[PDB]
Amino acid sequence: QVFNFSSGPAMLPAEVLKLAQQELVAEEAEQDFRDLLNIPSNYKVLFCHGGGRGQFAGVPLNLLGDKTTADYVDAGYWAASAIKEAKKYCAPQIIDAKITVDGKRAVKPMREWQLSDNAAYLHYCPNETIDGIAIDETPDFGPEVVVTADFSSTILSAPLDVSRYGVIYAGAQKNIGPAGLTLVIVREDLLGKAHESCPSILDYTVLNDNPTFAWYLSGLVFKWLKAQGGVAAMHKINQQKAELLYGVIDNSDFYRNDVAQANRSRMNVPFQLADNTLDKVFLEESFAAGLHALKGHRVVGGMRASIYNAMPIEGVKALTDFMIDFERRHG
Amino acid sequence: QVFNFSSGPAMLPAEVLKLAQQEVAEEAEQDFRDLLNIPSNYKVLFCHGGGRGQFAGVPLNLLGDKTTADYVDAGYWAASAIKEAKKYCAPQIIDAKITVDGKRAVKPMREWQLSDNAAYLHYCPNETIDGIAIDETPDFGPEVVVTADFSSTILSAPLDVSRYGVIYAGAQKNIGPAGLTLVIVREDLLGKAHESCPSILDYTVLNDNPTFAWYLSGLVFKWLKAQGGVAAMHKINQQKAELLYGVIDNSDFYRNDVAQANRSRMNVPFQLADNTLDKVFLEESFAAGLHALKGHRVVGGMRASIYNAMPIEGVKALTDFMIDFERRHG
Ligand SMILES: [Ca+2]
Ligand SMILES: [Ca+2]
Repeated sequence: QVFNFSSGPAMLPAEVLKLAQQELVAEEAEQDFRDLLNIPSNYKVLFCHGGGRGQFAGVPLNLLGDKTTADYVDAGYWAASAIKEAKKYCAPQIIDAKITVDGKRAVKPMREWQLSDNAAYLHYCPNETIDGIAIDETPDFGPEVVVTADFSSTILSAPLDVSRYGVIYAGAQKNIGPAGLTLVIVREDLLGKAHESCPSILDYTVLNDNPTFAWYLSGLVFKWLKAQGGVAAMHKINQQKAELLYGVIDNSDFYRNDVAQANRSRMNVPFQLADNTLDKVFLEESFAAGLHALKGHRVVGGMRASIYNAMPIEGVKALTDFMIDFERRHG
Repeated sequence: QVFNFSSGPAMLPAEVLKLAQQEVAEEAEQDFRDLLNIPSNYKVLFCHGGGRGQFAGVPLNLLGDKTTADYVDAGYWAASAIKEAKKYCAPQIIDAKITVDGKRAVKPMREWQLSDNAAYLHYCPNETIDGIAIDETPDFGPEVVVTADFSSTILSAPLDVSRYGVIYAGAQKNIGPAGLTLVIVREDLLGKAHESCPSILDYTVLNDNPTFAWYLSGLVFKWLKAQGGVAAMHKINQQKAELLYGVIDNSDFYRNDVAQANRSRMNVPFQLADNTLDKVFLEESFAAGLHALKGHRVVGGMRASIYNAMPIEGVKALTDFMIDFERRHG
């Protein structure tokens, strides 16, 4: 059978597809999303068209207010993209959180992040798909820090204390499934200060007032999640999926992963082959074994396996069985 | 069977769904280019969102070093575009609304007072709520950059794309799939987006570097080609329009106040002579399988959208219903 380990567009749960097949709703989707994550009533939830990239502009356009600076954490590619886009609207104060721990790539803990007092908000990316770096720490800054975070590749994989954030956004294409949809969770008191020239389609206050198909699909994905035991159940399953894959990579001298354990992503697992010359055959033999889209991003090279909610444990097992046999044959 | 006359979100063609029922992306653009005969000096962008985004996207990409643009107001969507443009420039408003033979009309293009300092000219060729269409082919000088919101009529007729600077259309109306917006832009207009234009709205960035609505559109474009293309579609829409307007005009019971020359072939608003019967018309038509005919809250009355996907059998069921309703309530 075929398993697709692509980071985006990512796979759709086996059942959602089937349900989609046999049934061929509206407002329920949002309620289900609020229920799944236990979103407090003081948070507005917006469903807008477009990918997550839009919010690289959306956040500064809605939250700078009359301020001209904002704190941005750089710990990888998407965080750096957010920063490049923010320069159009403010002078971001860049917090370089990249460090080496035990010879591997890691990220400084939040208490060491140097925030500036004039910052309009703080922005960070809890999961970098290309780098395989995750920041799982729950934010706990004072009530004067407005925390904004890009949860595109990890929303719905673990419980989340939404109350600790100002804005949480996520393109639906990675961990939810349907492409073309973006979710924005926004603390209500932050509404009302969008730049006068912010396009209406990006204005949180305007959208807060006044339905695709990706909406329907997501609706089914939320029901499926609830039926699986929700975000707590998904967290358990993802924890085992990650352990199985990282376990195989670490017990082999043939496969390598250079990210500190505390910052290892549970959704995107990049790895290299010790003998780099075998990359071609690895991609050819894996592809010819039902294991799709493993080539790492051009920027980094190597291999990358995305194991989102939709990816079952059987899919990860097939990948690991293949890696072991391949090392057995080329090692 | 059920026929849905909603202006947006709109109906999908029967075959596209059956084809879709079982079970790629790059052909979609080539098929769109071919349907409309888009010249090679135009870029075609497929992006997310509805057409509303372009109310901002056009001025953000085309103002350049100018601070004004000419905007034609002959309806609701044209007025909304103007309202959004005030965020980026001082629009020079051309009031094209006139009365002809006692009915709502639009001033011919040669009477549009253009400004020399304008970065472009914007107009809406088909107003869904007002049922007003401006079918005239633009033929302004080469110093006029014409931009237009074709959301509600794209693909319903042949179009001389070479006469425009930018043509944009949300797909939710005449193509079907919500979530997709198509922008056709003459390549020489690229490269002057405002430095603060968000990247998702920047034509130059989108051009430099896929959804499901993308796949559906591909099916719709293939379906259109199999029907004989835009020329065929135009012919069928003409007949659908003639039937609906014909029945409305031949009755004293139903009224439409739009001048013949500006009658939309896609959005047909109408009132009942005795408007107290509005509730009953909606309940009985809904019960007869004729859905979403309620005219927009503002204008009131009734409105039937008859896009490419709406077959003539649907228009005929609507008219047979209108005729029987007059028999029973007239
Ligand atoms: Ca290893
Ligand atoms: Ca009449």
